[PDB]
Amino acid sequence: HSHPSDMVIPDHLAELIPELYSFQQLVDSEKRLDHFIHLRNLHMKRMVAQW
Amino acid sequence: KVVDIDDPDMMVDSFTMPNISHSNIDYQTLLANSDHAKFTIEPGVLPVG
Amino acid sequence: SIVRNYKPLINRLKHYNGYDINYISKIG
Amino acid sequence: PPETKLPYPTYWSDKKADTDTLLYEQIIQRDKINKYSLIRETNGYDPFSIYGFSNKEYISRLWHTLKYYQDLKNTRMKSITSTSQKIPSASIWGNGYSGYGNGITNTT
Amino acid sequence: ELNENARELEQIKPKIALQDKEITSVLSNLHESNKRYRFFKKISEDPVKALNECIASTSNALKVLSGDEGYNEDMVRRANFYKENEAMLRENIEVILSNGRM
Amino acid sequence: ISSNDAFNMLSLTTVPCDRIEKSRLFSEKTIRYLMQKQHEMKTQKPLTP
Amino acid sequence: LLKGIQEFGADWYKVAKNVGNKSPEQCILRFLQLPIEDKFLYGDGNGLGPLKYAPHLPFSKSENPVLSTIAFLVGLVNPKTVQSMTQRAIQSAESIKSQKEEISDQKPIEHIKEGSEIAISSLGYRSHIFATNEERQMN
Amino acid sequence: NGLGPLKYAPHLPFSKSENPVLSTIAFLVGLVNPKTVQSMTQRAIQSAESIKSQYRSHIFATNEERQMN
Amino acid sequence: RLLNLYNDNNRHNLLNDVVSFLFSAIPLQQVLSQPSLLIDQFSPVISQS
Repeated sequence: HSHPSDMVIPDHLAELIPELYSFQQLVDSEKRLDHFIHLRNLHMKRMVAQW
Repeated sequence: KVVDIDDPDMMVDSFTMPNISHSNIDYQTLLANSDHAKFTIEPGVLPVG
Repeated sequence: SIVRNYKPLINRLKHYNGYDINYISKIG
Repeated sequence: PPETKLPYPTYWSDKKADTDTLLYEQIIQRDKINKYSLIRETNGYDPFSIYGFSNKEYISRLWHTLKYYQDLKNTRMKSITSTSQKIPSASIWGNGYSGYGNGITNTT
Repeated sequence: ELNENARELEQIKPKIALQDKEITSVLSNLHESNKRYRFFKKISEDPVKALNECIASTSNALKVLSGDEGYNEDMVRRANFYKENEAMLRENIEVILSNGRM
Repeated sequence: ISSNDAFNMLSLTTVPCDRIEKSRLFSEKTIRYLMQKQHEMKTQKPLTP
Repeated sequence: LLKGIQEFGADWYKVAKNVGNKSPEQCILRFLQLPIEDKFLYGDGNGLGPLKYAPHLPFSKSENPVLSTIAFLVGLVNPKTVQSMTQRAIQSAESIKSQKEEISDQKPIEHIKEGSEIAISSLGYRSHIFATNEERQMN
Repeated sequence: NGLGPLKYAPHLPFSKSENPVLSTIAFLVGLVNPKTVQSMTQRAIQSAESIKSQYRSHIFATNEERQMN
Repeated sequence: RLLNLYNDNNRHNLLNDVVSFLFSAIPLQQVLSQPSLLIDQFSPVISQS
């Protein structure tokens, strides 16, 4: 039942506490990591199918 | 021996003195105790409404 | 001899603002 | 030392007013006041009116209102059902347009 | 190697799920405490207007939770309300009369 | 309910404004984590053909 | 009273203990130069609008909602910043008669107005303190 | 002034027994002049800051917390 | 006026945004991660994107 808007830091909390800005950045970095790992998985599978 | 008489208008010998000279409590403890089902008031030291 | 002690009144909150709004909200 | 019932509340402090005795007076007076007002806060006075604010009169009024609206909904369903069987029935909203231009409301 | 990497991912996932649960809990607590902060700030910045607003909002919340509606009784017992809303009253009176409801 | 609780904490608590202490900004978990990570960051091929 | 205010602050039980024969609420209410018993002000029941209709037991056992609320709300705020807040509060052992004469010849409603102003300002100050602590918790 | 709380007659969420301060304050807010109230609370805040005198300075006060940040 | 308000070499930001939006509508990671059922349910949006 969890809602996708729970993760949003609205706009004014982030200028009351600047660290929340950085928090968002961390989140985004994590996304990058995940996607990269995802691609690697796919790639490995393909190579096996080739070999 | 003591007795908890618990009736206002009958003459007594002593009374349990309320919390009047407090000590330092932190804000998070007040946050925890302020909730319903844990909040207690003592009308002897609060104002009349 | 025994001492007679009167202990003051400590109460927990019964209603929210003079009313209990859970039941009122149900009926409403 | 038998019980003596403590005549008028400020009995003690009229003899050598001290800090502890005055605090005791304040405490017992406000305890009596709090108890009585709480009893009247939720219940009310002996005469019982549905136009009361206390707690029980407010909820009694809400219950009576709910019962009225439930039987109103029952009559509204009666009207719908009766008009479904091609027996024209009156409605709490009126007849609408009568037989003229704009035709006749109060059909299915 | 594919199977080994899949195994290590499946081992690492549960801790990540637990930490996501904790993150959502902390975010909800942050929202609640921000509510409280805004409340206390409003009260401290302009106390009289804040207290009036608080009283009005509590009374209106009780009214709405009871399933009640209508005009304020104190406003409509006075004669200014009817010399200020002259046009509305005229139109309504004509509509009610011409239909036979008055 | 929450507004009731907040105003009760504000007005019905018999604690002077001085005796309210400050709470922590860093739980001991984050302190341990920060020290551990400070240690581990204190300890810390060109495409061969 | 003034010595105890200089020594202890916002601990009015010890101030009263120093006074010997008075209650903390009476010490607070004399610190602000206000009466007690609540009937010498607004004893009627048209400056005060809805206070006319407030119920009260007749002839015996008076209760003071207004003065009790004032003494409670100002008993939390560190008498030194109270002395800085308003000039009505007694400020030194030598300023007693001066301030008593200056408040003299006021209308009975002016006393209520000033008392309630002090009370609501104390409540606003306390709420500011709570706001800073909430910010701390957010961090 | 005004009717005050009585202005909301049918719905009055006040409790003399449980919330004694709010009912009294609801009656009292009518008398006062709000501008003097603002001035007094601002004086109180400034005097408290001056007493404790003798970036987020109010949040990070101890020397250690700034280094941890 | 509106184009200058949107883009503020800051040109063709609108083209980039439109095409990036259209690409983000194709659920690539979700269908490729696990397969026939998902593409059967998503073929209309993929087709039109």
